[PDB]
Amino acid sequence: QDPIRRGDVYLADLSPVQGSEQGGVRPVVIIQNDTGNKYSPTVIVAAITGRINKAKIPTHVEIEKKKYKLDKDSVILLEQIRTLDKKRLKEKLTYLSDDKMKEVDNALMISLGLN
Amino acid sequence: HHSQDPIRRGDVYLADLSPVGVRPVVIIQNDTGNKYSPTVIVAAITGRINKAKIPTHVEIEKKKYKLDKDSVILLEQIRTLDKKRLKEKLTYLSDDKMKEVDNALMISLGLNA
Amino acid sequence: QVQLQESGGGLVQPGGSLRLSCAASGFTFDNYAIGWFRQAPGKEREGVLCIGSSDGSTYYADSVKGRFTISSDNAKNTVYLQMNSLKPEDTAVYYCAADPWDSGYGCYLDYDYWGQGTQVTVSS
Amino acid sequence: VQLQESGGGLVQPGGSLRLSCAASGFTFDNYAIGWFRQAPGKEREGVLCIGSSDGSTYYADSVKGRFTISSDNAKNTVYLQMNSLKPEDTAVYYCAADPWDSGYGCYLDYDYWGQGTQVTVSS
Repeated sequence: QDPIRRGDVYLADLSPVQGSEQGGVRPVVIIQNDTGNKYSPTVIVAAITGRINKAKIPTHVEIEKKKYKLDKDSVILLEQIRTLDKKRLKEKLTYLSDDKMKEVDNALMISLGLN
Repeated sequence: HHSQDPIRRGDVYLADLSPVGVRPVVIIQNDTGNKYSPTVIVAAITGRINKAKIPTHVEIEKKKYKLDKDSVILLEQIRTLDKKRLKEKLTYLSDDKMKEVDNALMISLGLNA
Repeated sequence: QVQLQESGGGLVQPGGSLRLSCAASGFTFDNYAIGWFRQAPGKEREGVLCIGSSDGSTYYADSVKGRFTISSDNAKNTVYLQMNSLKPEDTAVYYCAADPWDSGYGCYLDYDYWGQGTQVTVSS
Repeated sequence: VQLQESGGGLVQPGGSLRLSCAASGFTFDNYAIGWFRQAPGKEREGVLCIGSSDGSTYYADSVKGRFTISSDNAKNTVYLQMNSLKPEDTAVYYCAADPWDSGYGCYLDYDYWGQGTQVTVSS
């Protein structure tokens, strides 16, 4: 099937002991390199929150509800990063634009002190 | 007394990672967040292997870093942790070793040009 | 919704003290990020004392460390900026700001709520 | 040996071989497994490699659709089924295995390496 691609936006089961526990299925962005995304059992993701619609700290990237088929105008939290078993990935909502992915890269560099 | 010395990028802490624990981890988040944020970002350290197996791995030797055995930093295994989960500071990485972690983190996260 | 209002500014002599209050016309500062800013004519607005999460650490501008501290009342509807050892460089309009997203740290790039500002003037 | 390859030989372009990889003292259960080949004068190359069974198999570009891997139920043997062999495939083939199966692709390092078996494609 279609490879998980860096920059894709997925619904992901973040519920601890996920199975089908609660409403812990939230949008995330794939930030892992595409070689791991193709062969690894795991991916690395950044959280997306609708709790805010405006960047509050330098690790935030805003994303529009309409273009990216979200339930709210949201923010990518590059300070909230986690490695995820691929079995926790549900549906693929969309993918970020190349310009939007560049904002994510820059915020990732800030977040992890990579300059 | 809880040491007010600030958490720094490259520090090696013992951390409570349950659930998927207490294991060593490397702080990889920027030092401004490390000073003020409720959370840090860490990469896992494992003694299950003693040699880099994939390009996201960085080896660290037991004696230099006060480890129970030769270990590997897994830059494919990243997690954001509440600071409460950090226990004791074990040690911190050399400048060259940290440069290797940066490189493996750029590979892991697809940031290299 | 809410509307923040600063008070307690005014004129003080060098070395003097001043307590600014930031009162919330609607909410309590529970689980709210809180920032204190100042803006002097000709100068850029400057974050002076900012709290994101209570599980984080307070940010202080270098120039105010040791002199400015924050505290809140019992009702948690009032936060105070205690300003001691005031200097002529501290003259400015002072603003409080708050935001419901209390998962960050430092002075935020954006706050949902701002005050109108209160003037602080340190003159001899 | 602890890893021994077999099942290689000569075959004409288009033929098939099934290389064996026998484990002694341990089973392949939850092991990363890699098949590698080394041509004359060229550096050893990864051909088909499995890290985690929850990940995906890596194939060298030339070998996808021709080479597949399988186990021996008892998991004491691993097989490289090599179909549609081309002269480019002439080399010594090795199997390698590692107890750490949380990775993916061909590992930079394997704890256990076989001795090698010769494969030649020509007619």
